[PDB]
Amino acid sequence: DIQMTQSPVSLSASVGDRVTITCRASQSISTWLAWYQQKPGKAPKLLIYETSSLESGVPSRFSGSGSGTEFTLTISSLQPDDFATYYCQQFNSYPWTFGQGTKVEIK
Amino acid sequence: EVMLVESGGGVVKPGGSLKLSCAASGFSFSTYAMSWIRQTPEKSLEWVAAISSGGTNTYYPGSVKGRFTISRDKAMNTLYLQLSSLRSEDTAMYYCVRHSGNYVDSVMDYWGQGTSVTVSS
Amino acid sequence: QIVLTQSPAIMSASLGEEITLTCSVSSSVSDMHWYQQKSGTSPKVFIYSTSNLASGVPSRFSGSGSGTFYSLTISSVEAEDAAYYYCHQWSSWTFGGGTKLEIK
Amino acid sequence: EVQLVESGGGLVQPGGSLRLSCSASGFTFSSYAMHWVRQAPGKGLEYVSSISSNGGSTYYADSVKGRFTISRDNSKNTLYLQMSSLRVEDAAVYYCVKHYQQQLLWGGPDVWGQGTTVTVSS
Amino acid sequence: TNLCPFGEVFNATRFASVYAWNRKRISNCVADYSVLYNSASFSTFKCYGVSPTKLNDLCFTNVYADSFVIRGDEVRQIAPGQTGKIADYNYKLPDDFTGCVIAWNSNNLDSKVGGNYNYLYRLFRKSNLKPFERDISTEIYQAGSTPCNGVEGFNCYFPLQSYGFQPTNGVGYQPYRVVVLSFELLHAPATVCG
Ligand SMILES: *[C@@H]1O[C@H](CO)[C@@H](O[C@@H]2O[C@H](CO)[C@@H](O)[C@H](O)[C@H]2NC(C)=O)[C@H](O)[C@H]1NC(C)=O
Repeated sequence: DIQMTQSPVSLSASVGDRVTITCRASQSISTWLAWYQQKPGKAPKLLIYETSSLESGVPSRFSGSGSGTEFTLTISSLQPDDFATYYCQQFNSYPWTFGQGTKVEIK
Repeated sequence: EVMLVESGGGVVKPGGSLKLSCAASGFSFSTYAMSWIRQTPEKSLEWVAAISSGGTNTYYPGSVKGRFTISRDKAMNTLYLQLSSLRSEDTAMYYCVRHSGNYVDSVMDYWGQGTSVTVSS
Repeated sequence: QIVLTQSPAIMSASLGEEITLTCSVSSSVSDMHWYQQKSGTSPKVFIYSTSNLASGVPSRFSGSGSGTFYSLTISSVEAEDAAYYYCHQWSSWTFGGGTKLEIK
Repeated sequence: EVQLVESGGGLVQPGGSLRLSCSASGFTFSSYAMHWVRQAPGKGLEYVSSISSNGGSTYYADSVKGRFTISRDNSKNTLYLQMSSLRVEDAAVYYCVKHYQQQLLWGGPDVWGQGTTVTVSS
Repeated sequence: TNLCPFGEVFNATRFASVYAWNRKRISNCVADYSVLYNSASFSTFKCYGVSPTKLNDLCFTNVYADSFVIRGDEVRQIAPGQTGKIADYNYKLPDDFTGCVIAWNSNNLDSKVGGNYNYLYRLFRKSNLKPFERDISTEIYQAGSTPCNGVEGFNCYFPLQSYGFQPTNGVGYQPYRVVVLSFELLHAPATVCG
């Protein structure tokens, strides 16, 4: 039961901004983390897997980083098809504890 | 300064055999490993032959092991790739490649210019 | 065995802007090299050990990554970067696909 | 083309029962262990249940276990989620995920389903 | 002038796997490291604190030869200071080392056409290794609040994965045999001189 803090919980960012969303655990997992992107109204989609590996078919502007306790996602230039929420999820310990949510509304 | 040329490419018969020569001079030849890198005309490169620096370690992939015998002679400072019993998959652009370390593990620094080989009648 | 995949097939970013390239491995490898060919010319080396620029490449190129994901990103692309960019490692026997970066 | 889809769902009074279904096609079903993950509406995600590659081992979260059971069928390409002793906290959508690996269980989901709305009322 | 057994540690008929490697002590010997150096059949002959050509007129008191088999790409992690899978879970060298690390290719020797599944390596461990420390413990591993006691269920996994050693694998995934020649100096007379 490794509860993960995902911060900031809500922000806004215009088109072309470099945004960074960080996800920090309590117990130190070892590079077993995956991100997601949940468009409002349907299922999540696996974007980043194993903390660095970009999944196929995903635009390459997404890039996960970080190792140890805290982990960070970043987007180079924000596109108008990315106003969704991004959850983080560990899978080191087998009880899976997901993130909190980040409602990125574009202003 | 450093330069590697290829000569001996043409058209051969299916099932035919010939020898691709790669002349090399300008650097210390017997202290570096070298390799052959081929390119099918779908422009997808592919490792095809690898020799060590001294000559005691020779490496081939699982498809051409038993058809391609690499060679090395430090007297004339050349490199020979003895092709034999060619299928329809060996129509490619063959390159001569110099490594950086004393083994095949290091990066490929300098390349040749390229020779044309095709398997057609 | 290892197949090295690059996606998508042909990438395009407009002049002076930032693009990045991917080279995804089916297992874990330590390093990753990046060779580059132009049209009708033999390929040449740009990056050895994922982060070191070769003697001859401009110093705008970079890249990082370890394990199962390797990168080559350009902070501001130029018109001479109209080429194929092949990734390759020690442990493959087969090169990457090659995302032909053409300008937009 | 790997794809998952579920059916069932609906409403149930507290204390009732419901069996869910996860019918998958497009991959080797017996070599890929699959799990359920739920999400209350307007809230975050949550993990609920799982199963091994051949129905050998199961592991649920401690907050739900005892009242649930899972079952799968390698001959029918289906996965079932049989619920009993239902409460108000289970009123959620129930996605169906699958593994990135084969027969090893130590991590990584690969693709997610579409979910089917389960809610409770009176 | 009776030379030391190095024909027992190098051209052996079967090495051991890395998670239980083979430690062998050298005593009452006279070696000649130039024959090791001027054989030119080895791929990576790196010495880490003594110069290799001056090794013959350097008289020690005990030499330890460790032998194991790793992947070809992981020979970088048998150096002082490197970390990775093998380095922090299988065979860790201390960062004050003085010895010679030897490596050469062995595909023909350790690879069947179906593939040898008897070379294994440690994948899961609680913490890292202090140096020169083997851990042959076939107990299952565990993560959050509940222990397994041998069930091998979810959250519990065998601490070993198998090397896949096929004859068409790559020059960097072929099985490489390494030998970590390691020197010491105890308060004792000179026993190996050269
Ligand atoms: C392990 O055994 C081989 C087989 O004898 C040794 O190879 C010999 O090496 C000596 C030293 O140069 C040569 O004179 C022989 O001709 C080699 N024998 C051959 C080629 O059959 C090898 O040196 C041995 N390893 C060690 C560490 O001594």
